Amino acid sequence: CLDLWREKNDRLVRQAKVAQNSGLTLRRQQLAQDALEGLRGLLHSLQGLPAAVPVLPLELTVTCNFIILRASLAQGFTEDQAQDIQRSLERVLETQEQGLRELWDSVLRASCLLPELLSALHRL
Amino acid sequence: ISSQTGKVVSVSGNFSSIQWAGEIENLGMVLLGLKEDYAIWNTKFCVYSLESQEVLSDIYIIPPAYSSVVTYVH
Amino acid sequence: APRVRYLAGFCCPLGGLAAGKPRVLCHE
Repeated sequence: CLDLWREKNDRLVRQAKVAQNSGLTLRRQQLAQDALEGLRGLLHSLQGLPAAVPVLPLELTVTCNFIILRASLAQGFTEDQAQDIQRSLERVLETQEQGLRELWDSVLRASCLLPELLSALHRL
Repeated sequence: ISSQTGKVVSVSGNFSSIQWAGEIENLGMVLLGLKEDYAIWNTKFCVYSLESQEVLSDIYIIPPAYSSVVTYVH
Repeated sequence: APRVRYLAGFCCPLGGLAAGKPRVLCHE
């Protein structure tokens, strides 16, 4: 299953990069927004299971790609992406509430416990 | 209890939930459910050929991951 | 006025009926 999700992730990333390099004003945005909704759905599928230590490495990577691609296309951030980050962090905590500051403090203590997803956390 | 029987039969297998039930080709009558990690072939979900017969499949039902969250099957 | 009428319903397996084998004949 992780196989399929991971593959989907990879496929969509590569699609995005292809539109990045090649493409017209129209076709670029078409493939981008296509990959975007792929990633949404994948997020939602992964957000549909309880916690899963082995899934988080993707979840964090995917939400990263989602935020990046979202922000890039919009040519700016929003607060939706703040709440996306909030959701992913809530999830990290639920493995083992108040606000972003306490969340991050508890999360980075839970990272010094050495779950090997630091390369995603640091990205986050 | 069936018409054709007229008798109160007990289910031999000890299950929690019966998320789906019904007739399938070659088997006659069937229940989904369970008894009591990310491998598609593990499944944690026994089919049961009704009238206290063989489990009949434990091979390619839904993953055990999803086994905690699912409430209904169609 | 109803271009279709259902005058029976039958036991089917999952999906539905396997094609070729079922037969229908109208006498009068």
